[PDB]
Amino acid sequence: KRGSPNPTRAAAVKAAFQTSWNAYHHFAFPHDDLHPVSNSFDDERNGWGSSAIDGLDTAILMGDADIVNTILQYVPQINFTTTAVANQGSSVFETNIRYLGGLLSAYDLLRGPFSSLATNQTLVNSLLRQAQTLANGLKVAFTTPSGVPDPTVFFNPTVRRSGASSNNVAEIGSLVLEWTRLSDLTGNPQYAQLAQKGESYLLNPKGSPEAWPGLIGTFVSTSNGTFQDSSGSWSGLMDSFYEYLIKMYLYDPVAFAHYKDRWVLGADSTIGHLGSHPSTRKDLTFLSSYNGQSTSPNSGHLASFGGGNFILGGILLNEQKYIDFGIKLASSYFGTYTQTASGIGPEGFAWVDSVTGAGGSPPSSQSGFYSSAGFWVTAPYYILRPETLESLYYAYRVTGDSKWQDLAWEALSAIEDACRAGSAYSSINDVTQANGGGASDDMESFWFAEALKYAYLIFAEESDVQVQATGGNKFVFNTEAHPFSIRS
Ligand SMILES: *[C@@H]1O[C@H](CO)[C@@H](O)[C@H](O)[C@H]1NC(C)=O
Ligand SMILES: *[C@@H]1O[C@H](CO)[C@@H](O)[C@H](O)[C@H]1NC(C)=O
Ligand SMILES: *[C@@H]1O[C@H](CO)[C@@H](O)[C@H](O)[C@H]1NC(C)=O
Ligand SMILES: [Ca+2]
Repeated sequence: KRGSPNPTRAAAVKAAFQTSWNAYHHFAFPHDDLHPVSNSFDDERNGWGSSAIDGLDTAILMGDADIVNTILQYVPQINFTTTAVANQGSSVFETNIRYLGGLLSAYDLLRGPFSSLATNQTLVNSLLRQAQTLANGLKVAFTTPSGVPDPTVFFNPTVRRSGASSNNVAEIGSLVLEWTRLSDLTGNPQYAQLAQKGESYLLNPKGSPEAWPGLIGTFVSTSNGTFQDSSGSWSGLMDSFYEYLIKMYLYDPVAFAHYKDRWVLGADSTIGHLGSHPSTRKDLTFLSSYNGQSTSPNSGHLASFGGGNFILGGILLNEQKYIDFGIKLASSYFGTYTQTASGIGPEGFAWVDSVTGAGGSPPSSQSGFYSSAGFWVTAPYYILRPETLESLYYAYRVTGDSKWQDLAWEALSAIEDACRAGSAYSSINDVTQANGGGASDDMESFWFAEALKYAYLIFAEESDVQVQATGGNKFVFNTEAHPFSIRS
């Protein structure tokens, strides 16, 4: 059953985005996030207008001229040289992937194959200008003795480092894509130099021994860039590091060929050592976490992005093995969606390793559920994450099998039927509950940038943004689903 764009399906996703935007624009804008039930807002993203920037490119790919214009008019107004709140900490990582990524992807799209969605060239130019302004403040993060970025900085009263003594590999290794992109766009090499230097310490790990070739530790010293542990996983604190390794290779196969080699070691090592099968459902394959040569039968929604990453690597390297493994991953993680009462996957889940017998024991209430489902829930909530829709999307782009679109559709449908709340959509309390267990009154910006973006693209018409299975990709998605043009 060969696939093809599904207008009806794509329209539904576009409609969910429209609703979410209207509500956000009316009750929260220009604040960072909307609380759909109370109709209030928050500024978790330092009050720069997180949801507006994060959703900008999604609005461009959907052909939402009006929404695009609204945001473009706002960009020049943002003040990326300070924070409304004095002495307020700023996450180098979160700020980078959302703001810098969002501004750069919008810039690349509005100057590339989507330039029609914008007429005012001065507004388009603001995106890049504002990105450089932001980066000029964020760069203080690299003023550590080793060059390894400090995870937190401050802009108000002045630009300063938090002074942390260590950081995690995910936050250190998820800056290279957008900072290198910025240098290429501005002509100022400093940005790339800074990010790449901090990254260098992660490519030739010194200190704690690698659990396995390519599988590095989680925390790195800011004073000397050495590792102090041998633990890690494909989820929180490490996930996006492995992701950007292969993505940099897409951005420029020559300059970052070494990044590609570090990915292959990681990939091969997680396949031979992290792949785990639930004792009650051997046909399923999940990724365990690790510490030394020991692995733990636990995972969650964050690690579900893995499927798409292995697939991406298989495309860029013409290696079926990575594609097959990625397909299995996408499928297995979707099983945590399709088997709950709401049809939505849990935040955290666990199982019993079928080989080492490791892992706990299903809590009494989930005893029967584990027997047939192959996992039990440890963290029931869902906050509109996109990792699974992301992996399903890659699975479809590489196979062309409409079956994947059906799974994604089942995923989007389950999500809106339970997350539909107040003026738009919201995080839910209990996924193992048919109705979702009640909304927690929150609509994260990545709902706009990622979940709705991947859901739409899997049903949408062809374009340069779509990932090409037979190579020739001209774009690369950053960790927050913001596509950048490759070096060229
Ligand atoms: C941005 O904020 C800083 C500090 O409050 C201020 O000095 C500057 O004038 C502001 N810039 C704009 C464009 O208002
Ligand atoms: C947008 O383009 C118009 C041209 O019609 C220009 O007058 C305006 O200044 C631009 N936006 C801003 C305020 O930078
Ligand atoms: C590196 O710095 C850390 C502090 O973060 C310290 O514990 C460690 O001993 C240093 N390593 C060496 C040998 O320089
Ligand atoms: Ca991500």
